[PDB]
Amino acid sequence: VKWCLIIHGGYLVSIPNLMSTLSSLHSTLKRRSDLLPRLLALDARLDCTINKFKTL
Amino acid sequence: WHNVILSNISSNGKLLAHMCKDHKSISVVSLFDDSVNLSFPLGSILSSQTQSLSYNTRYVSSMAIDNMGQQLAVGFASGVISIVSLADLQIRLLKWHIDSVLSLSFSHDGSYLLSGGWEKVMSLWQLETNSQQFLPRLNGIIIDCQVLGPQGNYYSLILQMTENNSNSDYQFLLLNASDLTSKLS
Amino acid sequence: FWGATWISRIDFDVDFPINGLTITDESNFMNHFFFTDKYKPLLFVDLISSNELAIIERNQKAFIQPKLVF
Amino acid sequence: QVEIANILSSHLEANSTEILDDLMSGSWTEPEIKKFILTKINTVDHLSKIFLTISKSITQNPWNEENLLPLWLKWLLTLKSGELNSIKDKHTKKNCKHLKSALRSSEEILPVLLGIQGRLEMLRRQAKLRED
Amino acid sequence: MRGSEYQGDQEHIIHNDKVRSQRRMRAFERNINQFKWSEALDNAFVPGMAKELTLTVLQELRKRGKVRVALYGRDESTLEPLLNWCLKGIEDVRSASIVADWVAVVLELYGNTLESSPVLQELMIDLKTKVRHEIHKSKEAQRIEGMLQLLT
Amino acid sequence: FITSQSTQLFQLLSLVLDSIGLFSLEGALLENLTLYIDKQVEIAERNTELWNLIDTLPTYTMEYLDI
Amino acid sequence: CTFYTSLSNQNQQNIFTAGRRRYMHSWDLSLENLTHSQTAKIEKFSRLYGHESTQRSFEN
Amino acid sequence: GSIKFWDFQFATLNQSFKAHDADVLCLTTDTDNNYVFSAGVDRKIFQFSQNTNKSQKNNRWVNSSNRLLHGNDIRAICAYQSKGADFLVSGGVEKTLVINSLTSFSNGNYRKMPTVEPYSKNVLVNKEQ
RNA sequence: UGCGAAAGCAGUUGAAGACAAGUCUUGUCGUUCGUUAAAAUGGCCUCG
Repeated sequence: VKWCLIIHGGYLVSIPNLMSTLSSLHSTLKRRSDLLPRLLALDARLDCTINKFKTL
Repeated sequence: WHNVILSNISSNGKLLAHMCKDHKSISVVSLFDDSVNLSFPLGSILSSQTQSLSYNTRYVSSMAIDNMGQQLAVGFASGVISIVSLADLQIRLLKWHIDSVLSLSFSHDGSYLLSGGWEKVMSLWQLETNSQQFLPRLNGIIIDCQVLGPQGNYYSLILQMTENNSNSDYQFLLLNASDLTSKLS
Repeated sequence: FWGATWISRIDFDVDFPINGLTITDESNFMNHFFFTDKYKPLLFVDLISSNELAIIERNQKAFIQPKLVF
Repeated sequence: QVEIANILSSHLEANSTEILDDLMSGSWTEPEIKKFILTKINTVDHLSKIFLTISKSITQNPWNEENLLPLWLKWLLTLKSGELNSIKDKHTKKNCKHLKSALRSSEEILPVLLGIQGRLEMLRRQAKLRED
Repeated sequence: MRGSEYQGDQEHIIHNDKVRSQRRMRAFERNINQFKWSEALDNAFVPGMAKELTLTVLQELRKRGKVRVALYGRDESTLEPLLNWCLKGIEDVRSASIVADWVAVVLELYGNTLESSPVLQELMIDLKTKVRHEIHKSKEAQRIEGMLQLLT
Repeated sequence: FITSQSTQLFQLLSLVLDSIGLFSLEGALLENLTLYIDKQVEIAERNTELWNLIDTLPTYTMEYLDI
Repeated sequence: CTFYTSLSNQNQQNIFTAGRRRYMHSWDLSLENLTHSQTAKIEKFSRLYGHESTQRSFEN
Repeated sequence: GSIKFWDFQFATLNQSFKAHDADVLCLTTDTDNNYVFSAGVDRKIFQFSQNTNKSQKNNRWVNSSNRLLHGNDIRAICAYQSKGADFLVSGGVEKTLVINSLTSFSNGNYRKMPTVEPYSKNVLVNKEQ
C-alpha cells in the first residue's frame, strides 16, 4: 500500500472519489492506530518489570 | 418495649419477636396470651468466631419467628442464618448466602424456611435434612418472603430491582407453590 | 532450654523479679533471661562451639475445598 | 563520576539548590544512574528531594532535548516505585499530578506527529523518484 | 404401547407443556454458569480450540469482573498456556486490547514469582519483542493514514 | 518559524502541508522539517513512556541471634 | 390416574395422573372446571427437593 | 458421604443425611448420645445433635454444624468426657492431632498439636569434629 | 464534592458522646453535630 501511494500519488489525486472506493483501506488503517496508545501502555509496564529482574 | 432495632411477627400473628439495645437482646412475647414470654442476650446466640470477626458477622439483617415459638431464625449481614431452639438456646447454622440475607420466613408447620437476599435466588431450606430447593434468576433482590395459604399454596415475594439507584422499584410477585410459576406479578 | 517451638536461656545466679483443652487436674497425676519463639518447629538444638548454636528445623494431594475470593 | 556522586550526596544532605545542576552533569551515564539510585538513595527524604527537583524541571519544559533528566526519572520510577508511592507528602502528590499533566499532553501530541511524518516521507520519496 | 402415536385428534382439550432441552453447552460455558472462574480460563487455552471462541471466554470473564480472580491460584506451570496465546494474540487486532488487559494483571500479581522462575522470564522477553513489533506496525499505519489524507 | 497546546499548532501545520500540496513543497526546506519532526517524535515517544510509568526457603542459613 | 377430593373441603376436586416420567400432573376439577371451563388448569409436579436420586419415575 | 441412622429393633432406616462430599471414614458419639461426629476424606467434621428435648422425644437428629480444621483426610476420631475433661481428638493424613470440645464444638476453641514433639530425640550434634 | 468533554480543571474531610480490648494506650459505632464533599468453606433448581 505504501508504495502504491508514493508512485501513483499523482494519479490518485485526479480521481473523483477516494473515501468511498478506499473506505476499506481507510477503516483498516484506523484500527491499527487505535492500538498504539494501549500498546505503549503495555510496553511501559513490560519494560519496567523486564528491567527489574534483569538488574536483579 | 424501648429501643427496638428489629421486629417480626409470626405467620399466625400471635407471636412477636424483637431486638433491643437494653450489646443487644432478643425477646419473644405472646400477643394475645401470656404463654410465651422469653428474653435472652444476643451474645449467647452469637458464635465466638463471630465475636472475633468483623461487625458484618454480628449484624442481624433479618429475623423470623415460628408459629409455635420453638424456633427463631436470625439472618446476618455475612450471609449466615442461625436457627435457635428457644427451649434451650441451641444453635444451628445454615450457610449459603454470600451477601446479606434480606428476608426470612418460616412455613406454617415450621419444617421449611424461605430465605432470600442479594442473589436474586429464593431458597427453600428443608430443615429435616438441611437440604435446599432454589428459584433463581428473579427480577430483583428479595426484600420479603411469605408463605400464604392454609396449606402453603402460594409464595408472596417482594422484589427490589436495585439496578435503578434513582428510585426504589418494588415488584410484588405471587408464585404458585406447586410449580413455582408466577401466578401474579 | 528448648521445646518443640521455643528456645530460652536462664541464668541461675540471678533471681527473677517477684512483682480449656486439657484435664483440669483436680485429681492427682497418680492414684539474664532470654526467650524466643522465632525458630519453629525444632527437631534439635545444641551448641557447636562456645559462640555457635545449631538450630535444626523441619522444612500429599488433598481434597479441594475452594476459598471464594471477590 | 565518583566526585559528582559525592557532591550530589552532600548537597542532598545540605538541601542545596544546586541539586538540579548536579543531575544535569554530563558525566552521568545510564549504568551509573542505576548504581547511584540503588546504593546511595537509602533514605526516603533523599528520594523525595530528587523526584521533586526532577519533576519540577520536566514539568516546566517537557520538550527539552536533554535526555538526561528524563533518564533519571525513568529509572527512579522503575527502581523505587514502591518507596516513591510510600511517600505521603501532600506536595509530592501535587507534583506528581503536575508532572502527569504535562506528560499527558505529549501522548495526545504523538499521533499528529506520525501523520505529518508520513506525509513528508512520501514527499521526500516522490521527489527522489522524480529526480531518478 | 399401541397408543404412542395418537396425538389426540379426537379429544376436547389438548395440553402441551413439554419444553425442549437447551442446546448443548460447551465446557467453558458450563464453568462460567457454575462460577468456575479459574477452570473457565483453563478451557480457553486447550489444544484445538477456536481462536474466536477463546476470545469470548476471555471477554466474558472480564465482563463478569473476574480477571484477577481467575489468576490467583496459578504458578509458572499453569501460566504458560495463557502467555503462549497472548504471544500470538497480541498480533491480532481484535485480541490486542484484550491481551493488554490480561497481561497487565498477571504482571501486577506475579512480579515476585517471575524473578524466581527462569521460564516465565523468557516468555516476557519474547512478549516484549513482539509488543515492540506491534508498536512499529501501528506507528507505520498512522503514517500511511497521514499519507492517505494528503491525497484526498 | 516552527523549525526554530503545541499539537494544536502542529495539527495546524499538518493542515498547511495538505493545503500546500505535494508539488509546491521544496526539498531543501523539506529536509529541515523532516529532521525537526523526527526530533519531536522521539521526544513524544519518550514522554509517553514516562506518563505510563507514573500511572503504573534455603536449606541452610547463617544468622546472628539477638540476646 | 385417580380422582382426589379433600377430606375437609368437599368443594376441592382434583385429578392426579402419572407415567414413566420424572414428573406428575394435577388437574384442578373444582368449581366449574370439569364441564363449563373452556380450558384445563393443569399443574406439573417435577421437584423432589433433594431426593431425585431415590426417585426415578412417578408412575406408581 | 452419607450418614444414616437405623432402628436396631426393626433394622430399618430412621434418618439419612447427605453430608460429606467424599468417604466418611470415622464416626464417634458422646457419653449421652446427644451428639454424633463424623469425619473423613473431605477434611470436615460434621456435628449431628439430638440435644433438644423435642428432638429426643421425636427421636430426630439435626445436622447442626460442620468445621474445616484439617488440611487432609481425617482417618481417626475419638471423644472423651469427664467431670474435668471434654475432648474430641482427631487426626489423619496431615500427621497432626486436632483437639476440640464436644459440648462446644461449634463455638469452642481448638488446638492443633505440632506434628513432631521431640520428647525422644532423633538428632545429635558433636562439638568435636 | 463542584464545573466540564469522554480530557481534565478546582477543592474536601473535622468536633464530640457511648462502649469493647489491652493496661494509662488503642479500636468500634442499629449515636449525635457540622463541611458542596475483604475474608463464618459460604455461587444460581426440576421439567429426559
